[PDB]
Amino acid sequence: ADTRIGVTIYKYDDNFMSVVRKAIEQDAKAAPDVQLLMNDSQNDQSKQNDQIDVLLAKGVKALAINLVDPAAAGTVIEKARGQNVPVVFFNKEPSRKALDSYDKAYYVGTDSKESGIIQGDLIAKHWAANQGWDLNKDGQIQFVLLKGEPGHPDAEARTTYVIKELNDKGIKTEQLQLDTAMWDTAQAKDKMDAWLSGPNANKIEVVIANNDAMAMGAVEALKAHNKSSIPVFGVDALPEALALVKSGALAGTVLNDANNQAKATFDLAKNLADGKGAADGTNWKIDNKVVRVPYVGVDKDNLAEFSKK
Ligand SMILES: OC[C@H]1O[C@@H](O)[C@H](O)[C@@H](O)[C@H]1O
Ligand SMILES: [Ca+2]
Repeated sequence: ADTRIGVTIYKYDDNFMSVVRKAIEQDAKAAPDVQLLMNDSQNDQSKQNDQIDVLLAKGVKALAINLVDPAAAGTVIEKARGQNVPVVFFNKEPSRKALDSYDKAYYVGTDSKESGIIQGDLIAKHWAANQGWDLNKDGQIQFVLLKGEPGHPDAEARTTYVIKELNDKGIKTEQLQLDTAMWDTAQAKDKMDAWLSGPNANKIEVVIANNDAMAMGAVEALKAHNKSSIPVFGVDALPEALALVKSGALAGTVLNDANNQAKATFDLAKNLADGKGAADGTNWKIDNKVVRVPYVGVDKDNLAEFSKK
């Protein structure tokens, strides 16, 4: 009969989580016996905490949680523990100690650092092919970086590894500006606008963003100042971003595989909800209760296999 699964999305207007949400819903359409209770946490862990309580009260057989605050996994785990309900965390990764505290806690996401490394390699590649980009000809990349949420595993790894990778490849970098834009387009546009209206405006050579949404805000600000010749790099390969890659407005991005993260999340939840063991009848590779889906770099050179087909 009807298996109830509760799902929380940290914020429905997050561009990337918007794609993941729709894929989950689509995947559920195909499980006649399952009923999905979806909630928008409106970027507030307090609101999400209340939402979970409501869900548990409604007798869900499993929870699929997209945390507002990664540090709140213990809180959610104690709530789930009380009903001996399995919980599948996704996209915001909880601490390993957190995960180990409960036999029915699982995580579905990615190897965050890998996206950092891939982006670094794309920049390296394009920098090498465009010496015109070294405006002051010092052989150094004068960059600005638009960071996602502080403390967010993806934001921390992407920020560290894009620079580490460039430096490991023999490319020297000089940080002109670094600020968080919390994964949002509007805030990124305002930050970049500020940067283009200050003293360092003419020193900027490359714009690095932890995600596509922030990358798009930077593009708009560049355009407003007639500085469209400055390259921008992002992460996620959102359909909206692929068009900018096509256009030349974006230099490169990285596919964060929304469809397989959605599918893995749903399969585990359903199996656990059914009392069946997490990967049962699936090809997912679980490694100490975690599933990681690979990242893939994307630029003009291999666009044609991601772009509309
Ligand atoms: O947790 C939310 C964030 O997750 C990242 O994986 C993604 O790159 C960002 O755009 C944002 O969606
Ligand atoms: Ca330079």
